[PDB]
Amino acid sequence: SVQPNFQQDKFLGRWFSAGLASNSSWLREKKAALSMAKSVVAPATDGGLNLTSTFLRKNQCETRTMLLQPAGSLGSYSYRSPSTYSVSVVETDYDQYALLYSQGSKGPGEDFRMATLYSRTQTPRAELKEKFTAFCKAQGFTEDTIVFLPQTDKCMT
Ligand SMILES: CCCCCCCC/C=C\CCCCCCCC(=O)O
Ligand SMILES: CCCCCCCCCCCCCCCC(=O)O
Repeated sequence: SVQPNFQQDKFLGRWFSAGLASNSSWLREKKAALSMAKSVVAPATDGGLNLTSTFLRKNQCETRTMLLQPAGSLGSYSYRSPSTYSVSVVETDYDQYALLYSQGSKGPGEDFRMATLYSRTQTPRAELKEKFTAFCKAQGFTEDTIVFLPQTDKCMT
């Protein structure tokens, strides 16, 4: 589902990529080879969101931006990889955590599913990890595919 009464303005700003579950071994392995710093959520010129991710790969800071186009329900977006993917904010309290769920909506990407835990703080919090694990299990992810991403304190400004 999608967060009821979703308020995009309260969702903006700095988030940390704390947890990930995916059914793609290729994707999990790619993510495991890097360390996340922060992500920034900001309104895009198209009415959706820009998600700008900063991370460390081989001790170099890198940034990548993804355009999340509005998908016609608040909290629901579409991403086209330069397959198309639905991206939903399933649950958030805005000031501590957000649970996102993505899956392919067109093309061979339809095989793809991913849950993401974002946190307003970088430091792990057991209750948030439990919430994420419960969500991933409910969405059919196996335990072994529910992982908590290595963080970095670099790249932060
Ligand atoms: C601009 C191309 C996509 C970059 C995505 C940026 C957010 C994640 C940062 C780098 C992780 C690299 C993993 C390769 C793409 C995975 C995309 C994803 O499923 O989140
Ligand atoms: C931010 C959500 C959108 C996701 C951005 C790209 C993620 C798709 C990567 C696909 C990798 C594997 C291809 C799908 C087949 C599979 O499920 O194994």
